[PDB]
Amino acid sequence: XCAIDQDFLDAAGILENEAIDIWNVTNGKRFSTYAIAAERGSRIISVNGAAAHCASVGDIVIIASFVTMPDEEARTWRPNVAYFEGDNEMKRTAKAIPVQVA
Amino acid sequence: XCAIDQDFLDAAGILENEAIDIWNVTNGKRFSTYAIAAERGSRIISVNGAAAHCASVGDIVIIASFVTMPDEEARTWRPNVAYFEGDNEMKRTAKAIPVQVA
Amino acid sequence: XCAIDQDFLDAAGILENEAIDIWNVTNGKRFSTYAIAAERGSRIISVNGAAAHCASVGDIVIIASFVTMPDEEARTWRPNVAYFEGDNEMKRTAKAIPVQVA
Amino acid sequence: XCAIDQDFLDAAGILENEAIDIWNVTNGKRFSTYAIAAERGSRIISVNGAAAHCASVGDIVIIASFVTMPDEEARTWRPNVAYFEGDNEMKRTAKAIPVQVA
Amino acid sequence: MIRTMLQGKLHRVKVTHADLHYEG
Amino acid sequence: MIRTMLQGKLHRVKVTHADLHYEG
Amino acid sequence: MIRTMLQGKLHRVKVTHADLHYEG
Amino acid sequence: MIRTMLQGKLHRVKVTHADLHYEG
Amino acid sequence: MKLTIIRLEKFSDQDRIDLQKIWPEYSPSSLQVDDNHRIYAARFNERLLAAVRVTLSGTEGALDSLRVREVTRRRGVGQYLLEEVLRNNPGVSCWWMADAGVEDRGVMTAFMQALGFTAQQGGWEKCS
Amino acid sequence: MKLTIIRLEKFSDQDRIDLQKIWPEYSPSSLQVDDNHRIYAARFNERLLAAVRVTLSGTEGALDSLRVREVTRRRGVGQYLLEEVLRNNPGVSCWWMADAGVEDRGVMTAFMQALGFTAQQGGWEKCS
Amino acid sequence: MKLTIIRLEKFSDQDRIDLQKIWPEYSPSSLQVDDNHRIYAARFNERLLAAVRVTLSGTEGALDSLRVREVTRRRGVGQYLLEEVLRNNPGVSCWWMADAGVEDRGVMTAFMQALGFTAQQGGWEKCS
Amino acid sequence: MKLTIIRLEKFSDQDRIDLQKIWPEYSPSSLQVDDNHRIYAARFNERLLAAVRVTLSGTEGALDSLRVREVTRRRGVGQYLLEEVLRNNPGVSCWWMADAGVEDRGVMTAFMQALGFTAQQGGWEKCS
Ligand SMILES: CC(=O)SCCNC(=O)CCNC(=O)[C@H](O)C(C)(C)COP(=O)(O)OP(=O)(O)OC[C@H]1O[C@@H](n2cnc3c(N)ncnc32)[C@H](O)[C@@H]1OP(=O)(O)O
Ligand SMILES: CC(=O)SCCNC(=O)CCNC(=O)[C@H](O)C(C)(C)COP(=O)(O)OP(=O)(O)OC[C@H]1O[C@@H](n2cnc3c(N)ncnc32)[C@H](O)[C@@H]1OP(=O)(O)O
Ligand SMILES: CC(=O)SCCNC(=O)CCNC(=O)[C@H](O)C(C)(C)COP(=O)(O)OP(=O)(O)OC[C@H]1O[C@@H](n2cnc3c(N)ncnc32)[C@H](O)[C@@H]1OP(=O)(O)O
Ligand SMILES: CC(=O)SCCNC(=O)CCNC(=O)[C@H](O)C(C)(C)COP(=O)(O)OP(=O)(O)OC[C@H]1O[C@@H](n2cnc3c(N)ncnc32)[C@H](O)[C@@H]1OP(=O)(O)O
Ligand SMILES: [C]
Ligand SMILES: [C]
Ligand SMILES: [C]
Ligand SMILES: [C]
Ligand SMILES: [Mg+2]
Ligand SMILES: [Mg+2]
Ligand SMILES: [Mg+2]
Ligand SMILES: [Mg+2]
Repeated sequence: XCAIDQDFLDAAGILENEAIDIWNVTNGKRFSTYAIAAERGSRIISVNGAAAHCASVGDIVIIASFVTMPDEEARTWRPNVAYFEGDNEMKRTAKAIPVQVA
Repeated sequence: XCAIDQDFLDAAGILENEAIDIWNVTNGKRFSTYAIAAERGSRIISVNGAAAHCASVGDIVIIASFVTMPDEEARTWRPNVAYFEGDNEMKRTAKAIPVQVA
Repeated sequence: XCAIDQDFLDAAGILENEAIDIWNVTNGKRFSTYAIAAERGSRIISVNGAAAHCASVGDIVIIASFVTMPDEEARTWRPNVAYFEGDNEMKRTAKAIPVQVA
Repeated sequence: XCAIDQDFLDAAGILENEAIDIWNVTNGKRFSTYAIAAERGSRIISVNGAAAHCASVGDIVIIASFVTMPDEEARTWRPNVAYFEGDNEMKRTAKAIPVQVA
Repeated sequence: MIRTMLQGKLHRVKVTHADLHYEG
Repeated sequence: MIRTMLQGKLHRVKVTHADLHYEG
Repeated sequence: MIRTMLQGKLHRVKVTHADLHYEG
Repeated sequence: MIRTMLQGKLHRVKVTHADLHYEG
Repeated sequence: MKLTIIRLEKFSDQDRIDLQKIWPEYSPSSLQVDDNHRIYAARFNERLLAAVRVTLSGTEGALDSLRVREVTRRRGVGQYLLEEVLRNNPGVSCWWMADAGVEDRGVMTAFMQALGFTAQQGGWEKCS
Repeated sequence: MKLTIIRLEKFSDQDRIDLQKIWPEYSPSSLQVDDNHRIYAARFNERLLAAVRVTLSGTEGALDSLRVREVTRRRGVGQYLLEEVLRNNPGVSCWWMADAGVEDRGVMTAFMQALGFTAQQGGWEKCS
Repeated sequence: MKLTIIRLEKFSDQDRIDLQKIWPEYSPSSLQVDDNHRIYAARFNERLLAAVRVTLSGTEGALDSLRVREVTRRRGVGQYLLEEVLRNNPGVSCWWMADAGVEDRGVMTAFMQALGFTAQQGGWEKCS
Repeated sequence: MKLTIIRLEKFSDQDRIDLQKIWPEYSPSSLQVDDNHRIYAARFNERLLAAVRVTLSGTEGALDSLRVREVTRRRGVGQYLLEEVLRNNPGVSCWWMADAGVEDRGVMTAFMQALGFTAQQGGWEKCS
């Protein structure tokens, strides 16, 4: 695979060549690949090669990366979250997910 | 994704933002995501976003996390197991699974 | 999930509570779980809970575990391989897989 | 599983007994296994055992391995990429994937 | 040599909500 | 004891291209 | 640089029991 | 903080053999 | 859905439930709104997590009753709420919030200063 | 199913098999039960892993023949068995277990003390 | 598709778009080619990332206008481009590239030396 | 299939191919076998990886022409081959292998000693 605008990689803290998980809200498919860079500012999310069996143009996805660390640091870790709407317009960046309440 | 009552996270030793595996006894689906916190005492298990293609309300699941450690510590490790019945009423906590006998 | 005769765990170097991958030769399903112990000498391979959607009695499977280590040690690592025939009769143990030749 | 010509292992930096991911461009299947060596020069890519449910002779695949390292080294890591055409004739080796442009 | 071990589990909890529009 | 944690995510991006012939 | 390696395997064991109600 | 990175890949190799009876 | 800041002009049954948790001191009945007396709230997965009242007087604006539910604090909810109130009222050049009714001035003053306000006698001020 | 403590009033064929492994000294034939002479067992994946006999005398209760099969020791089976016997007989204020027939008093005394009992002459006692 | 070096003899609309990004100084209109005046380009996922002009005079060849788009530098694109130009013109025994128009001679000279060329007065030379 | 030791009594076309790789010195034509002159081989994924000739004289047996193909050495193939020849001929109490034709006696002697044989004048011996 997935080529991603470099600005979006930066906002989520994802590296070129890093393992990523892709979760497709449109069709429910879940797969793992690695990040390819796309030109900064292009807004590209390009599902390439064998991964193109798992998504179509226009599908809405979540792209995640995972890291390991000791238990003590994990308890205070803050993930790099970036939120998109419309044609890949970045709405917000944050460092936490809220608590879901009843 | 999955938002989980904080008390249940605590009982299984699972952290907010930790990777988790979800194994669905009702439909057989198996998927991986991360833990979102839900309000303490709410009893919530909320399968959200793309993961909602993998479960329905009322489905019975096992939610697991995995950690790494050296071989020597792995031989004496004790997992944090929590058992539920009915409407997410916690029945028991333990630190081992029994041996299955003939 | 999978409860496994303790003798078989020992022969493959697999620990109780360790993550394992199960690859089903009969039906092609591939899944990941953790090892439960079964009574030594029972010959049991018991696919339990949600995992029972992935196998039937009589299915032939490969059960594997994976470990991490530095590159230098990986180059000389020897896996603990155990081979079974008939009703879970252990035929051979070894420390290498041969080279497939033309 | 998958037995692979030793020369191809060397070109991608993949070890015998290492975990590998296989992504099938022909049929879209994605699975994980480990590398078996095949005789140097044989050009073999042999999908064996339960994995043979996931591929056919003639299918085109990508075979990948993944490693872990600290964040600082990950930012300057160079993957070992090898490209094949025709009957497994190696066309090029490289240490980077280009940027996809608009 | 580093092993991957079950840290903990929630056994047979019941899904309360399943919503494609939730975060996610 | 080492945990696996969400490092970051891109939430609800939209696929722009899907091509079997692209690298990959 | 850390590799993931096959630690060991049980080759062609046969399933003796398959039960949705077992733990799990 | 430890990352998982692509170590290497074989791009578009062709399967030569597919056999359920092979090891495996 | 993801955390979203909304201006509430009409209240649903669930909004009333949620506002009673956010503000137990208030009857949702007497939360009257108009163009210059507004309620902004933070919504996440179909529930309100926080709210604030806004009084507009042209170039001057006042904030009151800011509260994030206890269970979801220190996760950026309050910051996003106030950022969006300010961004959605660009005609306001000076904002004020009194220190009346705050649970812990030490916490509130660290939050307001992180949001660019200056601690003054009786409250906090943000002018452009 | 998961580890579960049960009161046995009727014995299945498989319960008899399993009780002969738990108690080779006893004929399941002469394991008579009634309201004041009970058998509790720990069940896991359709097999009994442990059992104990309970004699009730109102506010006084006695435990005998506690045994967890060797293969599944040190995994909380015995602890759960005794916790559930006590919890399910809340009218009993003083429990006794003799030291007769125990394989290793050093092991038994560490287990009983972990369960809140005090070591006494001839056995262990738990009073509320 | 994967990174591929091509000899361009005909230009598509998209090739013209891409060549204008690679060479803003040139009108694709006046990029005439023939057997001894060639254009080689590096293609990746349906776009040109780099190009160079080649002038053949039998055993002598000249390179000009080498440029890799800024966004994709230091990923082996230029190296592969020049390796394939040389490999596809095996009759050429001495190659020359002038230093005219180069953005940064320090970068260009490190690249050309990595490709086996020797720095000379006015440019770089590769003879077999 | 997995590594398997077989006694060859009939040779397939592929067995002949494989034996010519294992033993280039021999014509498969003149590999005659009978009850006291045997060939054992190691099979893996439909190919022979190693072979040995066995001569039985009741309680005495002789090994000759042991060879594992170079590409698959140091992976237990030779060890399994000889273990299975010995196990399948339990009437033999003393085994002999000459040192004739061995590529490297230092390697062969380490292998034979790992298999329980004692180095003697002219070869290796295993008696029970
Ligand atoms: C009727 C009525 O309501 S009267 C009004 C009553 N209201 C109250 O008494 C306020 C009660 N408290 C709250 O509601 C909350 O604690 C608030 C509004 C002060 C803060 O909301 P939160 O969502 O928890 O704050 P948020 O996570 O956005 O914090 C932003 C920044 O503020 C600062 N901050 C917030 N809480 C704290 C704290 N406890 N200590 C130190 N700094 C803090 C930090 O700089 C933080 O950024 P960081 O997390 O990157 O360090
Ligand atoms: C006819 C008849 O049966 S006559 C009666 C014969 N019975 C016997 O001889 C008893 C034989 N022994 C057993 O059955 C078992 O060893 C029992 C009943 C003593 C203990 O059962 P288990 O299921 O192994 O105990 P469980 O795992 O619940 O242990 C609970 C706690 O007891 C203590 N404990 C148990 N076994 C031991 C031991 N070997 N050493 C030290 N402490 C121990 C510990 O505090 C333990 O908690 P921990 O694991 O967190 O440290
Ligand atoms: C009209 C006209 O075009 S006039 C001509 C104008 N052209 C220019 O001004 C050139 C502008 N620059 C470029 O196009 C590029 O920087 C080029 C062509 C010099 C190099 O292309 P790239 O694809 O980035 O080079 P590539 O990645 O193949 O580098 C190969 C080797 O060159 C060397 N190299 C390349 N760039 C550098 C650099 N910035 N610093 C040091 N060494 C370098 C290294 O040895 C490198 O190998 P390594 O990465 O293993 O260390
Ligand atoms: C016509 C004719 O054939 S004439 C006969 C010609 N035959 C030859 O010249 C023999 C050529 N060599 C070979 O075929 C092989 O090297 C053999 C038969 C000696 C050994 O076969 P392999 O399958 O490689 O041996 P295997 O892996 O089973 O080794 C078993 C043990 O032997 C020892 N061993 C084997 N090779 C070596 C070696 N190179 N160095 C040290 N010890 C060795 C070790 O103890 C080893 O166990 P380990 O790996 O746990 O340390
Ligand atoms: C972005
Ligand atoms: C809980
Ligand atoms: C075994
Ligand atoms: C290769
Ligand atoms: Mg907050
Ligand atoms: Mg126990
Ligand atoms: Mg480049
Ligand atoms: Mg060998």
